Parts: sequence; C-alpha cells; structure tokens
Amino acid sequence: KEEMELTLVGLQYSGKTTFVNVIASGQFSEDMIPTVGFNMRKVTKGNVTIKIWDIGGLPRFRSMWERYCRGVNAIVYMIDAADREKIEASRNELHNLLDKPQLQGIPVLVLGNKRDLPNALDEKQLIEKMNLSAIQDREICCYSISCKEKDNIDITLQWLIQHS
Amino acid sequence: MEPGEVKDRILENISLSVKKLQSYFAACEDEIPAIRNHDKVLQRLCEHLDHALLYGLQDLSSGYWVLVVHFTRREAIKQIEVLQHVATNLGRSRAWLYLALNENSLESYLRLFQENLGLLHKYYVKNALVCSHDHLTLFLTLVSGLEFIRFELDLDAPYLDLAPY
Ligand SMILES: Nc1nc2c(ncn2[C@@H]2O[C@H](COP(=O)(O)OP(=O)(O)OP(=O)(O)O)[C@@H](O)[C@H]2O)c(=O)[nH]1
Ligand SMILES: [Mg+2]
Repeated sequence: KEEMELTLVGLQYSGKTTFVNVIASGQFSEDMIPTVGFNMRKVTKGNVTIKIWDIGGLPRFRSMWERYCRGVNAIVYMIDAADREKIEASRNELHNLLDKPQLQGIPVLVLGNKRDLPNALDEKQLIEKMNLSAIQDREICCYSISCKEKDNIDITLQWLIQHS
Repeated sequence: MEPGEVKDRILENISLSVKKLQSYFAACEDEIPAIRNHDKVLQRLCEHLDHALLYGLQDLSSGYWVLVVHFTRREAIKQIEVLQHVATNLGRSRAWLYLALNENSLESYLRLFQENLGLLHKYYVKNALVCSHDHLTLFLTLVSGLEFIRFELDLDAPYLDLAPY
C-alpha cells in the first residue's frame, strides 16, 4: 500500500479521537476518554495506509503539537463548531501553530466538527471566525463535518488521500 | 521467587524510585530545576524502568527498540539512529527511554503497548511483565507520576550499550 502520515490537533473535546474511531471502524461513541499525550493509529483506506498521530488537545499538551506536526503530509485541525465559547481559543492556537517556521508549507485541513448540533457554525462562518483567509502561504481547506451523523467524512478522506 | 512476586518487586522498585525522584525534583533550589544523567535518583529510576522493559524479551540483545520503533515518530527514530556513541539496538532502547523521559511521553507509549497485544506477543514471552494486564496497568499508573518533571537527559551516553550478563 501507499503510506502517508497526518497529525490531528485541536482543542480538547473537539472530536479528534472520535474521528479516528469513525474512519477506522465506523463506530461513534458518546462517552470518550481525553487523550493524555498522544495516540497513534494506522488506518487503511483504499490503497493508502494512513498513520495518524492523534494529539491531546488539553492545555498542557498543546506545546507538543509542533513536535508531532513536523514532517507530516498534512495537519488536520479539529474544531467543535458548536462550542462558540471555545472558538477564540481555537483561532489563537491555530494561528500560533502555523506561525512555527518548521511547519512552513504543510497543507492544513480545518474540520468544523459536530455540525449535527443545533447551533453549529457552518463552513462560511468558520472561515471568517477562524480568520482562515489570512493564511496565504500554504494550502488550507475547511469542511463542516459530523462524526456522529457522518456528513462529509468521505470528502475529508478524499482530501487526505490527495495529499498522500 | 514466584514470577508473579518478581514482577511485583520490579513495580515496587519503580514506585519507590518515582517517589524519590519527585521529592528530589520538588526540593531542587536551582533556578531551572532539571533531572540529568548524573543524578542518582535518575540512575535508580532508569535501572528499574529498564528492568521492567527487558524482563521477558524474546531476543534480549535487540532490546525493546525493535518494538518501540513501531510506536515512535519518524524524527525521533532518526535522532536515535544517528547518535554517534550509541551503537547497538540495546543502547538504542535505552536512548529511546531517555528521550521518552525528556518528552514526558512514557504514559503514551505504555498505552500503545496495551493497544497492541499482537506486537507485544511478537517480542515478549507470555511470562513478561508488559504481557500481564494487571502489571502493565500498574506500570502505566506509576509512570504517570513523571508527567510534570523536567528531564534534560543526554541521549548520546556510551554506557547505554552495556548488555546484561
Ligand atoms: N454531537 C456530536 N458529538 C460529537 C461529534 N464528534 C465527537 N463528538 C463527541 O465529542 C466528545 C469529545 O470526543 P473526543 O473524540 O474524545 O475529543 P478529542 O478531541 O479527542 O479530545 P482530547 O483527546 O481531549 O484532545 C465525545 O463525547 C464525542 O461523543 C459529533 O460529530 N457530533
Ligand atoms: Mg482525544
């Protein structure tokens, strides 16, 4: 099989580990354990084996994000689209990560997860509120997804495979 | 003397070593406290961590390196492979341990052990400490005590290649 590496970052509770579970086994769970440090999983989709570094998003682990993003094929930045109170912190952590010189040029996929919830932001609002327009020195894309209801999981995978 | 008692002893020795290192680190009056290779508390800790990870290896001379490369990011593997004064896979196992402590990552690695029993059984005998569910869960609890301790260990230590005999 072909191989690629991706790193999944984003604030706690945004659905990073849930996303890995959904694309690995199709299984959504309402109750989850916060990731203490990092997880790693291999998932095969078609003929690409993807090695996923799933980093904890709790505050004390964000200092680790750059370490695990260096050299990978793409970074997936996960956002709880329904958690308005967290968007400001999510915006700041994303722009802080992308300011790191050793991550120059790596493509970024911003995922607005939990679109099934009633107050979830849509792709257009997420782009504005995360100031994605201000990123002009790398490829960046934004999709609104639901791990629970499965919206846009397939196009997310398609994007990741195009960056193998 | 029973293998269960032996494994229990190793874990008790890890427990005591973590506690002594915690107390040493908390009492340090340096402006930037950091555990280093020459600290006796570090040497005792790593001696006992190394025991737990070498116990029950199918191929002792290759060390736990051949397992943990499955769980380690590429740049860290490369960094260990190019160390000038670490020449063997056993030494690389120990340098990986020092790096894991530097990165406060031992818990994440031990969780990957629990999630990969197939890999564990390829490298360890059934009797091994990491192959016992009860013992591996306790090991993980013990090392969670190193999460907020600053380690500044030199990975390129030549004594790391010394094999048991
Ligand atoms: N309603 C809804 N809930 C979701 C969705 N995706 C994930 N969740 C829930 O969000 C919660 C957080 O899940 P995790 O996957 O552990 O979050 P994480 O980003 O890995 O968190 P850390 O490991 O702390 O960084 C879980 O309760 C999931 O059930 C979704 O699409 N819709
Ligand atoms: Mg998680």
